[PDB]
Amino acid sequence: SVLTKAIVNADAEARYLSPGELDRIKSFVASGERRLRIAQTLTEARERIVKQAGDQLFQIRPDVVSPGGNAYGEKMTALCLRDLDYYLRLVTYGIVAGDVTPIEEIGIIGVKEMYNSLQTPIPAVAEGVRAMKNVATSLLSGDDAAEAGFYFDYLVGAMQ
Amino acid sequence: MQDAFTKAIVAADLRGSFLSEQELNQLTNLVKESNKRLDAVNAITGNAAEIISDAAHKLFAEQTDLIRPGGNAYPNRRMAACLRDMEIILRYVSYALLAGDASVLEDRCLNGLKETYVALGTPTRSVARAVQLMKETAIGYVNSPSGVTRGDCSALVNEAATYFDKAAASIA
Amino acid sequence: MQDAFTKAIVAADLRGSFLSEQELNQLTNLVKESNKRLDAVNAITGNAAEIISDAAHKLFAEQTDLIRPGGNAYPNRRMAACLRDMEIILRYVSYALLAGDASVLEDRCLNGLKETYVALGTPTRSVARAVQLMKETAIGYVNSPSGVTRGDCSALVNEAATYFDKAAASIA
Amino acid sequence: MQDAFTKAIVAADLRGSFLSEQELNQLTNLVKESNKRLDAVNAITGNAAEIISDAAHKLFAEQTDLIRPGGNAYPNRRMAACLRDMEIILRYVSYALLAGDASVLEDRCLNGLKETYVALGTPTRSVARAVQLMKETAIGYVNSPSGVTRGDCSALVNEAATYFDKAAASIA
Amino acid sequence: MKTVITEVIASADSQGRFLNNTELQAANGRFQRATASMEAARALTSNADSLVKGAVQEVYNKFPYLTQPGQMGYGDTNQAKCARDISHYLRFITYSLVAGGTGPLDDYIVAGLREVNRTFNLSPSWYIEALKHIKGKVGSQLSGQPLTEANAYIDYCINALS
Amino acid sequence: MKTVITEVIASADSQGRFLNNTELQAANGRFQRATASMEAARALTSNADSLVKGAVQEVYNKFPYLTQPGQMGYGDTNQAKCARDISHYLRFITYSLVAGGTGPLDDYIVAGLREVNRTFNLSPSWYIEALKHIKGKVGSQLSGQPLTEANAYIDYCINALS
Amino acid sequence: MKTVITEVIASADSQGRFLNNTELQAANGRFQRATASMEAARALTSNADSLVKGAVQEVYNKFPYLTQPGQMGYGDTNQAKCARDISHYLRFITYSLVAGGTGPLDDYIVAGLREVNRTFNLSPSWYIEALKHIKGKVGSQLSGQPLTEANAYIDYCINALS
Amino acid sequence: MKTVITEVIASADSQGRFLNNTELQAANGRFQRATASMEAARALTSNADSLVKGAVQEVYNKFPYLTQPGQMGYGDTNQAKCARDISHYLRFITYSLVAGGTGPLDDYIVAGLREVNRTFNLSPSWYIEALKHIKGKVGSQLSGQPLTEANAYIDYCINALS
Amino acid sequence: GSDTDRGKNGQRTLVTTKDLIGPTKIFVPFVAPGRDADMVSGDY
Amino acid sequence: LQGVLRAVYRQVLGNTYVMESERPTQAESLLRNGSISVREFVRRIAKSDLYKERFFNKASNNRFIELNFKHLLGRAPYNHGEIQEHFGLYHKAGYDV
Amino acid sequence: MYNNVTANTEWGRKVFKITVAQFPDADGLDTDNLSQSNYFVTVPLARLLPEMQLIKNKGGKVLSVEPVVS
Ligand SMILES: CCC1=C(C)/C(=C/C2=NC(=C\c3[nH]c(/C=C4\NC(=O)[C@H](C)[C@H]4CC)c(C)c3CCC(=O)O)/C(CCC(=O)O)=C2C)NC1=O
Ligand SMILES: CCC1=C(C)/C(=C/C2=NC(=C\c3[nH]c(/C=C4\NC(=O)[C@H](C)[C@H]4CC)c(C)c3CCC(=O)O)/C(CCC(=O)O)=C2C)NC1=O
Ligand SMILES: CCC1=C(C)/C(=C/C2=NC(=C\c3[nH]c(/C=C4\NC(=O)[C@H](C)[C@H]4CC)c(C)c3CCC(=O)O)/C(CCC(=O)O)=C2C)NC1=O
Ligand SMILES: CCC1=C(C)/C(=C/C2=NC(=C\c3[nH]c(/C=C4\NC(=O)[C@H](C)[C@H]4CC)c(C)c3CCC(=O)O)/C(CCC(=O)O)=C2C)NC1=O
Ligand SMILES: CCC1=C(C)/C(=C/C2=NC(=C\c3[nH]c(/C=C4\NC(=O)[C@H](C)[C@H]4CC)c(C)c3CCC(=O)O)/C(CCC(=O)O)=C2C)NC1=O
Ligand SMILES: CCC1=C(C)/C(=C/C2=NC(=C\c3[nH]c(/C=C4\NC(=O)[C@H](C)[C@H]4CC)c(C)c3CCC(=O)O)/C(CCC(=O)O)=C2C)NC1=O
Ligand SMILES: CCC1=C(C)/C(=C/C2=NC(=C\c3[nH]c(/C=C4\NC(=O)[C@H](C)[C@H]4CC)c(C)c3CCC(=O)O)/C(CCC(=O)O)=C2C)NC1=O
Ligand SMILES: CCC1=C(C)/C(=C/C2=NC(=C\c3[nH]c(/C=C4\NC(=O)[C@H](C)[C@H]4CC)c(C)c3CCC(=O)O)/C(CCC(=O)O)=C2C)NC1=O
Ligand SMILES: CCC1=C(C)/C(=C/C2=NC(=C\c3[nH]c(/C=C4\NC(=O)[C@H](C)[C@H]4CC)c(C)c3CCC(=O)O)/C(CCC(=O)O)=C2C)NC1=O
Ligand SMILES: CCC1=C(C)/C(=C/C2=NC(=C\c3[nH]c(/C=C4\NC(=O)[C@H](C)[C@H]4CC)c(C)c3CCC(=O)O)/C(CCC(=O)O)=C2C)NC1=O
Repeated sequence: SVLTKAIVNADAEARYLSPGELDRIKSFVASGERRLRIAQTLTEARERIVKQAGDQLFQIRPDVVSPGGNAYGEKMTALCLRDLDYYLRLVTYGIVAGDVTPIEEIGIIGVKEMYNSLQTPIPAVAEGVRAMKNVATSLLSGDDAAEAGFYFDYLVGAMQ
Repeated sequence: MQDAFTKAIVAADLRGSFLSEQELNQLTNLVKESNKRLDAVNAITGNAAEIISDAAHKLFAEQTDLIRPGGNAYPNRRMAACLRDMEIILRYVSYALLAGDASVLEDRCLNGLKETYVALGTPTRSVARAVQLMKETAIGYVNSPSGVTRGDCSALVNEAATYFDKAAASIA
Repeated sequence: MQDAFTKAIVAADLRGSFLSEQELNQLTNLVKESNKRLDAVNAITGNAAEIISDAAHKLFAEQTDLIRPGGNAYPNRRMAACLRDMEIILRYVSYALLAGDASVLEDRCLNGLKETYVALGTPTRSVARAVQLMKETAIGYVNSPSGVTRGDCSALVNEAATYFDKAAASIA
Repeated sequence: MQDAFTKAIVAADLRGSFLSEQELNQLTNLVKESNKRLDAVNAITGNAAEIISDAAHKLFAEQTDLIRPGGNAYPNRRMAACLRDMEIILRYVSYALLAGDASVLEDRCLNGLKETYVALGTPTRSVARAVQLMKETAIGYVNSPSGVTRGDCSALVNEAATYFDKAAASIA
Repeated sequence: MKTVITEVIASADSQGRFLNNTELQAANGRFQRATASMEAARALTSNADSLVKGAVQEVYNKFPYLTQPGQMGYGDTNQAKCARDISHYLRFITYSLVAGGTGPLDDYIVAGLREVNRTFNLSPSWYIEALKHIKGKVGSQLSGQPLTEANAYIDYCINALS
Repeated sequence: MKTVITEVIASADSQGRFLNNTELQAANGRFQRATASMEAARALTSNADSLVKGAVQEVYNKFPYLTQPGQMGYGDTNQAKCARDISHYLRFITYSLVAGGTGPLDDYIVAGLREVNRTFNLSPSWYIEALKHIKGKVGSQLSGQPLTEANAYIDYCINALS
Repeated sequence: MKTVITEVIASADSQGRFLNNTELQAANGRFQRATASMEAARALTSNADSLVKGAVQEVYNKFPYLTQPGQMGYGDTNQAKCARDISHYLRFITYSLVAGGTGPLDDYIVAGLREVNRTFNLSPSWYIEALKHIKGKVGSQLSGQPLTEANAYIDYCINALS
Repeated sequence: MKTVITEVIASADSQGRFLNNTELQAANGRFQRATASMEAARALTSNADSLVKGAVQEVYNKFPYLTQPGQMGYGDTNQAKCARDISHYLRFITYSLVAGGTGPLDDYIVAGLREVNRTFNLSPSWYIEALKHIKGKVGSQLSGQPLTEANAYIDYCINALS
Repeated sequence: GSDTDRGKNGQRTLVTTKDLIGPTKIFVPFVAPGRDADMVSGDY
Repeated sequence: LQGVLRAVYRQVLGNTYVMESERPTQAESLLRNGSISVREFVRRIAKSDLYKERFFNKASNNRFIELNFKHLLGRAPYNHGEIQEHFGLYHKAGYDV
Repeated sequence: MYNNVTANTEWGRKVFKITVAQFPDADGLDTDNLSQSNYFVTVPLARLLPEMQLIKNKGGKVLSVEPVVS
């Protein structure tokens, strides 16, 4: 979280938290209810979001869903949307934690090696995530949509 | 091992029959008197040590030869064996009293006992007497205990006596 | 070995205390529900064979690999061992249920059991499942028996379940 | 089992040799002091009970936690277990003292003992202390006895101490 | 012969010990329970005749083929020895009821059962079905703790045969 | 720990056997008996303080010399350890009452008793006299089956010490 | 009956073996030691009368209350049986001295001691105090290895009683 | 390793018992005997060289044929291993003398003797004759109780080989 | 040492049936928690 | 007889200690009589509650079967067939057989 | 007398007495502690056939059987 990150840096330098570290915990916790609302809205529309991402993806890359494509077929496509459902879930976790610790250990560290083995094209997974940003972001107020958007762009960043 | 019910059952079976209404009610009566029976067994258990001790004191009061050298309750080893046997017999008499049947006493304690003592040189008449003294004191306790409801325990006192008397007869 | 009272006593003693009025009434309640408890233990005893049999039929219905060559309930010798273990576990669960405490189950049956099975190559997940099936049927019987007075046995059905669930967890 | 001579013999044999004139006279000296040794072993035997008792009184005087509930010398059985262990160790120390070698003590008593106590939850530091107290009193007796001829027993008092100290070290 | 009384005495004896409050409490159970037990016993005793004929027939109705020629439910002697055998079971059930334990059943029917049945080509299934039927009818001769007792022992025989 | 429940379970287990009507009858005794037992337990529990001071004193009144200097009823520590010890006995009596058997007494006071008392120069006579006194006073705190229970266990301790 | 001679023979027999130099060396100890032992024996033998009266009295002087009415040091029969008992101990001490081992003490006084004393309400403390006194006076009847022998066996009895 | 000291300790331990006057008397024998034993030991020790060469030769003089070709008293290696073996025996005799028992002989030469000799085609007769000769010469190196000790152990070996 | 139960682990097992039968050769249950199902048709 | 009894209590009860209340006294009056032998006395101890509470009542069947081999036979289990034979007998016929 | 307390069934309650005379089998000298080959065992009825089986299995000769309990 913001808490975990602050503390780990504190303990590693053998010291109490800084004024800065204390301030960010305070600003973070003040945004608690708002962050929880952002996760709720997105949890509430999960099935719609994954789908609209999936349409946006297959237009932009009809090949992935083509003879020599990693997601070619009905059940190679079913697993692909399930992976898109996984990452949206992790994005809700990140938003309520206020950093990526959880998102990272669960779904980016090791992701290159996993997908290389499965021979999944990584950059088109990054596209599926942009597609989810676009849908999710259209169900949130301007301010909340930006706050959510940072976590989408992080995942897009880590698959790189 | 038999108890008073088990005994009924064995006799019925030897006829090839369900228990007679005769036998049924004899057993209904045993259940009727069972609280008294429990108090009677409890009277012995609760005073076992004193029953043995008091029997003992009195046995050697009467038979001062047993505690002389040459005597069968001398030296300490033999006295401990004699005290132990007093306890063993009092124990199987209490078992018979809970059971309403002498068989555990006859089968586990009295069977062969006389011939053991004769082989050992243990004077059986003295052992019989020690049993008679345990009887006196044990029944004493069965008849005069701590805040038990007042009633008539003579039937049970008799039956306890016959177990003491079986043992005495078997041994002398 | 512990029962639910003995457990109370051990905890009291570790404080150096006479039992708390708290603990006293918890135990008064166990005495309050004891007729139901006796029926619950009786439900299992009275259907032990069918509980094991029915669990068994269903275990091998699901896991047809166990009864193929290569499988841990093949040939007759191994099936008899597996049927025997089902009985042993159902037995100690019934003991725990009479006692109101899991200790006899944990100490005499579950302790070391997993490591035994792994040493043997016995698939623990299958054994866990056989225990889950015994639970379903056993509780079935606890809940729907021959002319028992009508009332609520859910507290006891839960407690029986936790004994089945202890065993399952311990083994899987 | 070894004694001081047997030890010499084993070391000689490992050289393939008849005993060295060195070793011979070391053993001649042990024979020289053997009456004193017999008195020293006799000092312990003749006061074994008091040595254990006095060590005990003092151990629990110091460590009043052992005799509280939760403590390792509570209730009566645990205290009885602790009181012979005290006896067992005093016994093997006296054997070593007759022998002029620690081996019987190390092999029959000390080997595995610490790990036993840890498995049991017996506080080894308390056991070590009980051994230190036995040492104080035992040596007391070795040094101040009934009409023994006056002389110097310090060599033997040291050697006895090392046996007490071996045990303590091994256990703590 | 296993009864509550013999069991507690056996346990005392084997530890060289007088009967204590633990053992006398146990005995009180057996004595307190006698009334229900003995009511079951009296009902099973007087209905014996019909309970036996009911169960015998039910063995043939459930295993129709038994009553055809060349089979073991045919001729006076088989059908006679059957009635007798169920009668033995009911008899020992009443004994176990009266005795306060399974002893009579353990000593006279259970010890040796399978060896005998196996040598003589007697299927336990018949006997279970005789007993299941006896259990059905005893539902309306008794109720409450006498029925529970009757059931306890009937079920005990059925488990002995499975 | 010996109770009616543990005893019947032990006996079943050792024959590889489910609990049967013999064993459940036994258990009913223990459960039926709980009311009297637990009444004795509550009375002994709340009077503990005075039962202990009464018995402690009675040890000195019956063995006057104990309270003289150089003796084992002298000084705060002896007299303190005495009260404690009688309190231990009453405590285990209540436990045995509540538990339905002598187990707590057997495991925590009887096992080892003589060895301990012999090493520490504690005469059983004192303890018997403490218990005889406790038995006298418990005559008017209880009656009927609660008194019989209290008595059963007090007497059990006195026999353990003879 | 345990003596050096019987012990070595027992150890040979149990290994199916002739007596060898180990066992004969042992025997020489017992024979070499006989002179001191037997001097102790003769002194304890002729002083028996007074050693017994001295120790008997000392039991009453150390436990004054014993000699009051209702007590176990009162009346001719208690005081008679006491003298006798100490006399038994001194007798077996002389036997153990003469025999070359504790056998006579082990077989005739130690085996069973506590059970007997416990049934008859005899406190070991008396007997220890009788023996402590006998040990005090034997300090001036003997010296050197005869005293050590006398002491060995008196102390052996005191440990048997603790 | 069997000595008087280890034997009495073993016997105490196995009865869970402190060493008593029986066992200490035994030990005194072993200690009193050390002087004669150790004189025998010193004489056998310094004469070892010649006692061995004397006995080795006597084996060939009594069994002349052994020293012919194709035989087991021929060539440097047989004759070397022979001297060694008698030297082993004398060595353990001195050890047994010093130790106060047959232990060293029992543990290092007797245990296994026949199996070894039988596998290697070694006749006991040679070894008996080696020892008979050693016994002849030790007649004039020692006398009195040192000779008796030397004899005890030489004879012990001869009986082990018959 | 003794075979007492009054320690912290009252009679845990020794000489486990992994000792009594030694090496193993072949098998693991080759189970399928892989999944199977959905069906659409066409175009390939 | 005391030396024999001590070795029996050391071997059969596995070096655990019996207190003075736990002593099976009334078997010894007979073993001193000579009505039973040492083998019958060992069988009587191993079926009593002293053996049953310690080595059977709180352990599994593997620990109990291997403790029987150590106490009664003095050696260790040899294969799995020795354990799979004995527990089948336990379930079939109880602890006394 | 006999071994004493038996099993609780009625078929365990009956103890019998066997006087035997065991013979040296074959194959081997016994140099351990030997006993005089007569003796007697008291065996309950439930056990009896294993005991008589191992008695006659080791070259023994059953001399007498006696009904001592029943
Ligand atoms: C823990 C095992 C246990 C015991 C011991 C037990 C005793 C017990 N004894 C009872 C009665 C009694 N007990 C006696 C006994 C006696 N009357 C005398 O005058 C004699 C001195 C003594 C002869 C043995 C009598 C007369 C009654 C009342 C009548 C009856 O209930 O039968 C009762 C009925 C309630 C009562 O009236 O107090 C019980 C429960 N119950 C149990 O569960
Ligand atoms: C031989 C040993 C023994 C047994 C077995 C025993 C049973 C027993 N069960 C009883 C009650 C009962 N038993 C049950 C049991 C159940 N109710 C349900 O609906 C469930 C299907 C089942 C759950 C286990 C209930 C509800 C009662 C009535 C309430 C009560 O007495 O607690 C009673 C009180 C009398 C009665 O109301 O019938 C007895 C004596 N007593 C004994 O001495
Ligand atoms: C039954 C077994 C047995 C014993 C016990 C035994 C003892 C014994 N101790 C002796 C000496 C002695 N014993 C001691 C002992 C002591 N001196 C002290 O001041 C210390 C308090 C104590 C230390 C242990 C001394 C100093 C001598 C005299 C010197 C000597 O002989 O070595 C002697 C030589 C004779 C004498 O001078 O009295 C014997 C025989 N002999 C035996 O056969
Ligand atoms: C004391 C308790 C006891 C029992 C339970 C018992 C059973 C029993 N049933 C037997 C025979 C028999 N049992 C039956 C049973 C039946 N036949 C039918 O029509 C039905 C299918 C069924 C009744 C349900 C038959 C036909 C025989 C004759 C078997 C033969 O000898 O061929 C026999 C062989 C000896 C004989 O021929 O009588 C025994 C021992 N014996 C006993 O002593
Ligand atoms: C769990 C059950 C349990 C019991 C029963 C028990 C008894 C017991 N009593 C003890 C001591 C004692 N007991 C007493 C007893 C008395 N003093 C008097 O004034 C009276 C004469 C008498 C009371 C009637 C005394 C004086 C001591 C101190 C003994 C000593 O250390 O010298 C000790 C020695 C440890 C200690 O000093 O505390 C034990 C173990 N311990 C237990 O754990
Ligand atoms: C062979 C070895 C041997 C010993 C040691 C022995 C002890 C012994 N002492 C006894 C009694 C006794 N012992 C005493 C002892 C004493 N009374 C006092 O004035 C003093 C306090 C004390 C002496 C120090 C008393 C008073 C009795 C009578 C106990 C009774 O019957 O009430 C009895 C009971 C039988 C009897 O009444 O004589 C035995 C067996 N018996 C033996 O055979
Ligand atoms: C610790 C006590 C001990 C003894 C006693 C002992 C005896 C012994 N003698 C051996 C061999 C031998 N022993 C001899 C003996 C003799 N040859 C002759 O010239 C004479 C006839 C005779 C001497 C009297 C011979 C010739 C061999 C060689 C046997 C072979 O390997 O063929 C061997 C076989 C191993 C080896 O070749 O060294 C053993 C173990 N070993 C021991 O460790
Ligand atoms: C099966 C249950 C059982 C019984 C009943 C039993 C009796 C029995 N009593 C014995 C001894 C004894 N029994 C006594 C009894 C007496 N002395 C008297 O003067 C009195 C008349 C009488 C006491 C009332 C004595 C003194 C001995 C020892 C005899 C001796 O060793 O000299 C012995 C010899 C073994 C021993 O001493 O421990 C047995 C076997 N043993 C058992 O296992
Ligand atoms: C303390 C009470 C107790 C338990 C619980 C117990 C378990 C136990 N189960 C065993 C074997 C076994 N257990 C099974 C059980 C199964 N096989 C399957 O495939 C199923 C999944 C499962 C039945 C549901 C089998 C097949 C064996 C024999 C393994 C072999 O020998 O290959 C063994 C080895 C000894 C023997 O075979 O008799 C033990 C000790 N033993 C005990 O004493
Ligand atoms: C307590 C110590 C003890 C003694 C004394 C003892 C004697 C004894 N000698 C026996 C046999 C024997 N004893 C001999 C002895 C002889 N044959 C002859 O012709 C000669 C006249 C005589 C040798 C001088 C023989 C030949 C046998 C075997 C008989 C056979 O099996 O046919 C047996 C039968 C068991 C066995 O063969 O091992 C015993 C018990 N057993 C013992 O435990």
